[PDB]
Amino acid sequence: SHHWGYGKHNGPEHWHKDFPIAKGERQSPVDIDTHTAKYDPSLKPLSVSYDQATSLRILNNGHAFNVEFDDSQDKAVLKGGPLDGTYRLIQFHFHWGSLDGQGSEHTVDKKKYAAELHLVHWNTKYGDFGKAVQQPDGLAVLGIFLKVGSAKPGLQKVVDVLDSIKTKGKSADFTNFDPRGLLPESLDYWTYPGSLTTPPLLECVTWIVLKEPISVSSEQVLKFRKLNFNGEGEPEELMVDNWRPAQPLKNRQIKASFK
Ligand SMILES: COc1ccc2c(ccc[n+]2C(=O)c2ccc(S(N)(=O)=O)cc2)c1
Ligand SMILES: [Zn+2]
Repeated sequence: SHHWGYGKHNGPEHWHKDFPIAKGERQSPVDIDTHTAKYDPSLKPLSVSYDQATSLRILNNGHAFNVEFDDSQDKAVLKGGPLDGTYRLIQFHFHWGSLDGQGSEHTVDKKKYAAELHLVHWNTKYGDFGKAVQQPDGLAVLGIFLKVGSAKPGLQKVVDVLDSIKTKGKSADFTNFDPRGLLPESLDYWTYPGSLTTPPLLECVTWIVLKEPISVSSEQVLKFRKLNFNGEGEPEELMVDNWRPAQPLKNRQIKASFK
């Protein structure tokens, strides 16, 4: 099984062979050109209601780690912004680099952040996640940039469990994590229509990318980089540089919620 990954032989420029939509019309991520993105006064404020969020578990899937939520009721929800309807939080994960100068998927005027957080939500009108990903308005992913400087106290709970899920296929109980602790002050955002940034690369995402990055410490991101792509008792490949680069914008407009 020579499966997709991020190395020289199985990384982003190889994905099209198995997933031809990789060269499609609405692929993510993209470079966000701040001078070309237009203020859209019709865009609403983003409504992030995470007060009843229920985390269940954390998993290393060999590509990143996913913190999963119970999405069997309208607990943690995203709405307003560019969205019509209600989208439920299912999981969050991050993408990061081998060094602080790279790691984000989206870029801002070609600037790369040290990492990027993705909070993944599905449109409740489609009833389940698997059905949502087959729809052009099926998912809403909230993207949040990470830069290195001061520690984020709301992240440390995640950092401290990574020891227990070092390799691919390991999981641990991860209850009562509050993702409000990962949010920046301002909910100003850019939005555009896009895709999942890993295979199957489905073109089903309304991207909402926050302008304000959060700060995490060097020590926090260092612990991300101690994870492993490989499974237990296999040769060690550190989980670093699990980001797809910017893809062509083609026939698409990036709108800003702010002036
Ligand atoms: C077998 O069960 C699974 C597991 C993961 C699946 C998935 C269906 C599509 C993509 N994924 C995702 O959940 C996924 C992949 C990428 C992104 S991203 N990085 O936010 O665009 C979000 C979500 C099914
Ligand atoms: Zn992602």
